[PDB]
Amino acid sequence: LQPYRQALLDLEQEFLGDPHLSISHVNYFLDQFQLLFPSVMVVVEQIKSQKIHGCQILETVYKHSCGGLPPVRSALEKILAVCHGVMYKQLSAWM
Amino acid sequence: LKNQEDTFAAELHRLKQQPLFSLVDFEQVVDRIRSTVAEHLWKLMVEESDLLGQLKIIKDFYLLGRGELFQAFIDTAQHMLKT
Amino acid sequence: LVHRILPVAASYSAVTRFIEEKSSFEYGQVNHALAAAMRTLVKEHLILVSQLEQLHRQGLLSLQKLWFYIQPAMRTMDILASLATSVDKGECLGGSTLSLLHDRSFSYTGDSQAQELCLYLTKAASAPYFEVLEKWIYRGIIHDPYSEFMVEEHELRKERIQEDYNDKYWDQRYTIVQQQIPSFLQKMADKILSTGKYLNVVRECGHDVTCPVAKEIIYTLKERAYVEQIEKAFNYASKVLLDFLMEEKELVAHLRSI
Amino acid sequence: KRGVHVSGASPESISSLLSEVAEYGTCYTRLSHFSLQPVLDSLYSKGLVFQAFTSGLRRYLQYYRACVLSTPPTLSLLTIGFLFKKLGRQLRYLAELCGVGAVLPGTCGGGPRAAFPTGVKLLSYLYQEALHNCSNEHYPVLLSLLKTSCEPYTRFIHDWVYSGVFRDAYGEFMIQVNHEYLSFRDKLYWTHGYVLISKEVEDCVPVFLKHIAHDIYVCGKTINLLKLCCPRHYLCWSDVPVPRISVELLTLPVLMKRSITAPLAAHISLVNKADYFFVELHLEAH
Repeated sequence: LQPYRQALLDLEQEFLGDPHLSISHVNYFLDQFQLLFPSVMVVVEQIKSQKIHGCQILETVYKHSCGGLPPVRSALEKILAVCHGVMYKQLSAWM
Repeated sequence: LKNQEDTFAAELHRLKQQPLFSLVDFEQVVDRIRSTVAEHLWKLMVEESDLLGQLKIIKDFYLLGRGELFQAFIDTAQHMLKT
Repeated sequence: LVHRILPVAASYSAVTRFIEEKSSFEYGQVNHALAAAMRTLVKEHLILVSQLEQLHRQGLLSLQKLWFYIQPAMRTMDILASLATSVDKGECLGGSTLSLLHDRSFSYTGDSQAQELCLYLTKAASAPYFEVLEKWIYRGIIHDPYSEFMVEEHELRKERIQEDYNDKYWDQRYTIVQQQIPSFLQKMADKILSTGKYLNVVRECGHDVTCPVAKEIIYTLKERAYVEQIEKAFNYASKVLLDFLMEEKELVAHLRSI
Repeated sequence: KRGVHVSGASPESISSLLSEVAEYGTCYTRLSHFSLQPVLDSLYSKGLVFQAFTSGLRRYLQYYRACVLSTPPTLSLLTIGFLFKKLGRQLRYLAELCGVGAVLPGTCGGGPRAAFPTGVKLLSYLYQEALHNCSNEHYPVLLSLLKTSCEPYTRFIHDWVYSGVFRDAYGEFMIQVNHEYLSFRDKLYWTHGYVLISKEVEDCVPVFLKHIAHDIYVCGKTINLLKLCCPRHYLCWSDVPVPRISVELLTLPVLMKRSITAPLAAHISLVNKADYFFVELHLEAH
């Protein structure tokens, strides 16, 4: 979610630059996240609803890694890299 | 036993750093390491703690491979075991 | 923020007063060295304030920056002010203000920012006492112009002369002091008195009890080389003791003729 | 400070954003007090290891203050908070790690005043928290604190391993020494000895692992014993030549830090061979 933070930041800078900016401009510069955020919502929602346990979250995100939205795919891929971090880590002691 | 612990830690580290999961290189590292350990493990048991002798003793005693000793034991302790 | 910056000034003026009052001859040789190595840190503080003033000249320093700039020296000055207060409070002089410096070094054992300061003060302040101990260990002389050294020499010749009624040399001529023991040499305290008292009964007779070598001694924390030094000198001196009592003032003929 | 209801060009949202930054501020002030309070040279309640902990914490606080300074004076209102979010959550976590920071969260009073562990309890608590929170972004801070905090116990180990000297002030060190040793006899050692392999039942698996818990005691009493008897060729007090004092944020797991403490075994083995009962004292002859 960090790039959303940075996007809003750059918006405030440009609004400091110009004192009369339509809402449509904000709509544009933020319209790329308008699609990514709903996609990630179901990823969290299934975990909450199904009480998904342990590594099964890894599968849960992997099955949505086949999303037909390239930005959503890359975004979720980052998360799976992070969680593969911990899985590899627990495997790094027992093995 | 050999301290390739650090080396495989480095390997697994690079595997962390890779962005997208590659089953092939994961399989490679676990197997190659599983050859430096899971396979080299075999040589360690069979050589460091020789299993040939252990199996020999097992057959010699569990399976009456020591005929003279077991026959003599029967002969000497006949009455005690009989009671 | 001013009030939160001000404790370094309260820990500056009190620090200076200690250095002025306890530089006089009366307080003893080690209390001189403690303030003499403490004034150098005041020089370095002044050096810091010079640089901060230059940055203030260029309009490139603020109060909020000065806060972070002065933090490293605030701790040093706090340690120095507390140590000065304790040394004043206990009326510690000689080795009583060489034990306190050794204990405060243990007090901060993990810090390493105030610790290094405390070891530097102890290394600086132990230079005269270890010189007196080197003199005592390697020759029978105890210069000790002020009453600071743990071993003391009473002029008990006045009563014991012509006949040594009391055997003063072995009994009550060269004796020990209790409160002036450095608290790190306490394990060797008796051996030291023995070490030099043994020397004296040959150095008094004209025959010269010289050491093979007068190893210079200095304080060190975590290292007990002085401990082995004291044993080394004790061993050799105690060996030359038979190289006197059987050579000059020969005992064997004296016993035969008894 | 807040503006409620009527305010000068400050709709409520501005106050709320200021309120999160305020949460960070309160955590800074409380944590700064907690660490700032120095030993004072008479800190009986806490231990030497707690004093080391506070020193290391202050090191972090100084760095955090430096970043706060490094913030540009001219910066936009939202951008300040967005810039400092990560450090804000990091610091609030660090606060909750200590009882004081956890206490006065804003959701509960200052009444609880949760007891902060001290000594081996503190060291072990830190290490279990390290295992619990190994993988998260916050782990470097814990590693740094632990590295600093362990040093006192390493030096205690050194003093009663390479030497036999017994030294402590508050007796937080597990192995306890008493004056009944000084009577120098056979009894009075049912009274002297050491606290159990675990401090009471609280073992430091981090430092001792339960492995060197007994071995440290054994070598300590051994070196102190033979050394008490007389200077011998192998040791003769400190005459032993130049013994090294020794004693992914971690590519290996955190439990491998035992490797750093491994070299103690060397002196243990040399002690057991050098033996004191058997060859030195001729126990078999007795």
